[PDB]
Amino acid sequence: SPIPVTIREHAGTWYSTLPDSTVPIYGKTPVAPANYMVGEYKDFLEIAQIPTFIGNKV
Amino acid sequence: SPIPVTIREHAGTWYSTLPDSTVPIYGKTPVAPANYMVGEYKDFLEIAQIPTFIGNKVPNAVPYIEASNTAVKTQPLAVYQVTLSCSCLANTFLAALSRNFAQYRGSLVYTFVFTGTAMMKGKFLIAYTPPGAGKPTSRDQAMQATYAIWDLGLNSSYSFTVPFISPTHFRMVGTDQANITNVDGWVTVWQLTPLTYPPGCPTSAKILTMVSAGKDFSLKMPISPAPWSPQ
Amino acid sequence: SPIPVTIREHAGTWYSTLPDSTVPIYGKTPVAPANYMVGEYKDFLEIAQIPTFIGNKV
Amino acid sequence: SEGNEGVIINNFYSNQYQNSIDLSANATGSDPPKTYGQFSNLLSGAVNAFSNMLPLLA
Amino acid sequence: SEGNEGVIINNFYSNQYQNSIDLSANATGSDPPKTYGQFSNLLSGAVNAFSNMLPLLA
Amino acid sequence: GVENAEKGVTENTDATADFVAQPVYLPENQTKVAFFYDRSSPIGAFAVKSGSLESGFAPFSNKACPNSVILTPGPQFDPAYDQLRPQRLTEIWGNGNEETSEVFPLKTKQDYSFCLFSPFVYYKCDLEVTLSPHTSGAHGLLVRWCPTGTPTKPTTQVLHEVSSLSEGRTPQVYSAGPGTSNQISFVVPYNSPLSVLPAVWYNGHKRFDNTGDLGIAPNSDFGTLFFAGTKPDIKFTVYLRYKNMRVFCPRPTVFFPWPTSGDKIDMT
Amino acid sequence: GRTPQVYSAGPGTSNQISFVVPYNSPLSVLPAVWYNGHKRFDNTGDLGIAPNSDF
Amino acid sequence: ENLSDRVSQDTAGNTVTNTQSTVGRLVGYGTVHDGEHPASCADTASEKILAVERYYTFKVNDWTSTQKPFEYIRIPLPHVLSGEDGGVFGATLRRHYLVKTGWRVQVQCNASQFHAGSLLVFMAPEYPTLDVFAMDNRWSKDNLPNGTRTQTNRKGPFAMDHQNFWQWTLYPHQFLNLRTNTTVDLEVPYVNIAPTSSWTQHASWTLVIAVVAPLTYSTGASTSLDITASIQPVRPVFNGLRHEVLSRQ
Repeated sequence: SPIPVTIREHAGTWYSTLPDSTVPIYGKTPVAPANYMVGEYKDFLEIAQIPTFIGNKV
Repeated sequence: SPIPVTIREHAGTWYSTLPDSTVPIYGKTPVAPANYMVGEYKDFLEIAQIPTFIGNKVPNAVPYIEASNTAVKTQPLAVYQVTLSCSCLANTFLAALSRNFAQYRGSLVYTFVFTGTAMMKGKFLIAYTPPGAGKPTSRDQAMQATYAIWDLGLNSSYSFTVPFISPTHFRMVGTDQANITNVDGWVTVWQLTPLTYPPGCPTSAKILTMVSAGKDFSLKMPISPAPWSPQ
Repeated sequence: SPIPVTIREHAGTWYSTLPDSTVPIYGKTPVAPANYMVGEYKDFLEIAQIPTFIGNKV
Repeated sequence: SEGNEGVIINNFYSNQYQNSIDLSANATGSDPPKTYGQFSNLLSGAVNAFSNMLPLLA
Repeated sequence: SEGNEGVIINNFYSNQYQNSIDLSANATGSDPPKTYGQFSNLLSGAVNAFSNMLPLLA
Repeated sequence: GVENAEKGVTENTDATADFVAQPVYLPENQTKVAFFYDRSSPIGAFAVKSGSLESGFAPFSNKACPNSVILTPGPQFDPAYDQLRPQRLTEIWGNGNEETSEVFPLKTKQDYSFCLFSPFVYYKCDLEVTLSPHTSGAHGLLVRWCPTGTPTKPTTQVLHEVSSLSEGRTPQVYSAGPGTSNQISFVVPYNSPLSVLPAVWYNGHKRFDNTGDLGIAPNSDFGTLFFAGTKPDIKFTVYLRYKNMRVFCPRPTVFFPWPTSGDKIDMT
Repeated sequence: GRTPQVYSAGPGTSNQISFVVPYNSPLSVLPAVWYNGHKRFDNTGDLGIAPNSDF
Repeated sequence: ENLSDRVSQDTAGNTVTNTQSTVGRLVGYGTVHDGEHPASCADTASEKILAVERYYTFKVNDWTSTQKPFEYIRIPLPHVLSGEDGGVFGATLRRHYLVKTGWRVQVQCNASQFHAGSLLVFMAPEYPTLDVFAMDNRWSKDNLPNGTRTQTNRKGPFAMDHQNFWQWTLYPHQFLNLRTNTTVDLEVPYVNIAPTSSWTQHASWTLVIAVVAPLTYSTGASTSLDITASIQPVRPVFNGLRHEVLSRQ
């Protein structure tokens, strides 16, 4: 009844960009409501559209 | 048919607060029925509401303040900082409970029990001053903030609630260093009218002081205070 | 597609009373019928009820 | 409420094993089951009725 | 949107544990529940009506 | 709000009673008792005696780092008999025993945090235990767990060349290999014959003889743990975690010293 | 204490440690670069960082 | 003088208490002793003895100007009523192994409208009493708040018989405030580590009387205030009948 596993060669590696989460150590923590907040953006493209200054005579 | 697994980098670690269980080694053990039992509670908030004694005149603490036969607008009977760290609250269940959490929110209740003679009479001005301009220095300045007038008569005590006035949703429980002129303001007690009495009666009385949580009060994130020794 | 696992700190321990089974190495072995057998009990309480002798004058 | 456990998976060990078993005793007692299993010695011929009978004394 | 996580499996730890709990505060305040549990000391005989009464002063 | 505290019960308010205000409630669940004690805390450091893996057990302590431990959050040990089986005590012993001595670190073994904050008279729970060797190199540990009130003198070696801890049908746990994580974890049931356990004090004696010594109620622990192992030089920490805690009757907590200093405290 | 403690140490570990912590600032949102205010109402002037704005 | 919804009587057998200044009966834990049999005993209990369910009244001590805050007097139960002053209660108690009971108390103390001061009366399970479970003899501030440690335990932080009196109000209690009342009424249910108690070696409940605001008055006022108490076992249930304890002392 214990389940048999095959350990992959890459056992133990850490991937800086792994598409996954790790162990939570301090659960059930409610946050401070931040619902009055304004000005949020979600995609850089949302603001890449605002013109900024080109430098002349560098 | 054996299943392939990828071992995570954190293999082998122990987390003191893991949201999970371990290996059971002695199953199917029935317990001794404890169904006759009474008095159980399940949330600390359930008892944080019971008032305990504030220590006056530290380190020669007494559970009360003294009213006199003189009203000096310049002289508070008591000045408490509104901090769950006040040495004043150090031994109240509120403070002992609170020291195991990082933040609090909600109402604090200061209860005063008059213990003088039935023949005495008097009026007190109890005020809560939010921070920003320092502590009030006379009843005249306190009277500019949140306050209540407590009249002595048939009913023995007065329950003063300091309203949670704060920029943040929560406030830190304990102080790191000491909190200045800060903290969250002050509760000051003043005489409005002096204690008056007839002939044959003492000229001062003791007022019992207690503190508790209001129905509003909340605590969050359990931690451990710095270890101490009561002696 | 290999499945990611988190190894618990107690990795490798042996528990004398573990509520679980181990690896079977010789399966499909039929036994010798013992169906003629009598006198079986299943709970010690079944026989704890039979009186035995108290020792006097130890 | 509950404690600090927040796993989605069903506990691998069943409860009677993972936890102690809360029992409750009623004030007035409880009757043991009638039998603890089927082990037993039997007394036969205990009584009468039937033999080379009534030649037998009154 | 979401971040960089792309696992098929249901998160093993539940959310209240894997994440912080976003709460929202309403402007006008909220009433504490009436009771925090069932622990309580009780005051009885507080009032009147019934005794060896009305021999009792007016 | 006018009130009468003499009744022994006081009506609870919010800023709403006397002033023009609003209630400011927000939900949280970290104040439930079960959640609060459902985390691990240490009770002390222990040691194994040399070659215990293959011989008779015998009480012994390394630096007031003994051999066996009673599963209880209360004080136990008594540094004066570091070489005797440990016992539950009714006081905590400082680090030194004379003026010039120090209170920390304590010599006895206890859940100082539990001791510092247990506002209840009685409690019931299951115990989760963690053994953590202070080494990142191989470590072999043999553990024997005996339910409270059962035989606790695992002194006779019955099998030639086998630890006397490792005998019988009493639960034994053993971790020892080059690929282990060295730590051991397990949870034990509640075995006191008592319905609920005294959390701080028990105002009664041990015999009906009233051979007067109050404090502790008999068989009010979770049992004893005996250790044997291979690194007699590595010490290990033992941690307790209260699983499904239940408490009855609020009572006072430990006294906190008056700041003969400010009008507030801090940390340490 | 009961403050979260993590420990990895054995001959068969992968040596690394990983975990995620919640958001504990009493603040609603955190200053990302600068916070134009002081630490006390005393204005014992030192702007930049808002108190308890870390993890 | 004392009034109306404050005038109250309590009948126990052939016993009745009256007060003309009550503030109500605080029922601790919000429950009363049900008088139910212990589920751990096969023997049928002797219960409902009328001669036992009444009030036992005796004196505690004298309250004076001298007492300091938090000095107290302890009354261990059931022990205090196990002797001669315990009547048939005591007599029955001494011949049974086990007793399961609740307590209903009234503590009394009068002064005048010209006296000032207040007592704290509380009842506590497993409160640390004298070894021998007897009522304290004199007021003391003994071993507060860190407990009693061993002589040599020079650096020990505290002992398990600690009692932080700043929090004594966590216990079922009521204040005897001279400007307000003359009596205090409390009731507690049965609570213990087991379904019934071997009372012989365990005083599971203690009635405690402590000063919190010291006695004050002007000259000519009464000078020492006696403190008396009425204690009643609430539906005690006895089991394990044998010969007499005897040394009852």
